[PDB]
Amino acid sequence: PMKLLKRLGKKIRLAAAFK
Repeated sequence: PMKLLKRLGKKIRLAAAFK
């Protein structure tokens, strides 16, 4: 589901921006 992919992507991109 797209709405869940937002929640998934948020953690992924946050970790991406982290470093």
